[PDB]
Formats: sequence, C-alpha cells, structure tokens
Amino acid sequence: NVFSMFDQTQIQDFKEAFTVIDQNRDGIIDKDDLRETFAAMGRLNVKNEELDAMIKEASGPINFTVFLTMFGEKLKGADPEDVIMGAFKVLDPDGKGSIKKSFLEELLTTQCDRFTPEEIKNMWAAFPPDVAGNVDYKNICYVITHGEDK
Repeated sequence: NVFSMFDQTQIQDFKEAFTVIDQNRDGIIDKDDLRETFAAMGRLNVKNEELDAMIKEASGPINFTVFLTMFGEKLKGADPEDVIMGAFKVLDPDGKGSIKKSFLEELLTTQCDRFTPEEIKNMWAAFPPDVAGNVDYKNICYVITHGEDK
C-alpha cells in the first residue's frame, strides 16, 4: 500500500531527510547519527532508551529502503497536500471560503458505517480554531503534511 500513493517528490523529500540524519554519509543511520542530529537541532537531553526505541521499530540496519518502508507503513492512508485540498475543494464546490462545522460532522458520520463521534470530537480539538472559524481546510492540509505547530 506504501509504494502505491507515494510519488517521486515525496520519496526525494524522504531521501534528503535521511541524508540529513545520516551523519557519517555511510548509507545506514544508527544511534550515533540520531544523537548528533538531535544535538544539532538543540536537543542535548537525549537518553539511550529513546534512541533505542526509535531503532527497535526496524528488524535490520535502517538503510534507505528499510526507512522508506517503515515510514510508508505508518502513513498507509496519507496523501500529499494538493490531493487532500482537492477533496475539500469538491466539498467547497462554489469556491474560495471553506466549509462549516455541522456540514462535515454529518458527512463524516453519515454515508458508510462510521467516522466515529469519538474521532470527530478529537478532530475539532486537534483541528481547532481552524475547524471553528472557516473549518480552515487550507490550514488543516498544511498541519497534516507540515506538522502541528505550523
């Protein structure tokens, strides 16, 4: 599933990300490579159990492919931002100003079995303010592709 969405651009973003964590340039990221990438980003308080927890997710040396497979496997239902924006633009169909909370609450719960009312309240809390104001779909897309603080 993890090689089927997954475009060349996404994969290059990942390749560059790997080479930035890959301190030694060897081709395999290890505990040492993780330690000074954390240090270069300002994080000095790193304990071995956290570094080890990271590495334990893979069965072998963390090599480009083992990385790409492990990160794909967690994003099995995740698109690139423009594609996600298309789904909202279809729900927008009139254009420019994004949708209201009620209109999508109902459409996530209704056709099919469930986007559950536990999942949806977590959605209004983790998607915001945004979801209250303009149900800011533009913002929603940027936070899922680019991190939570941004």
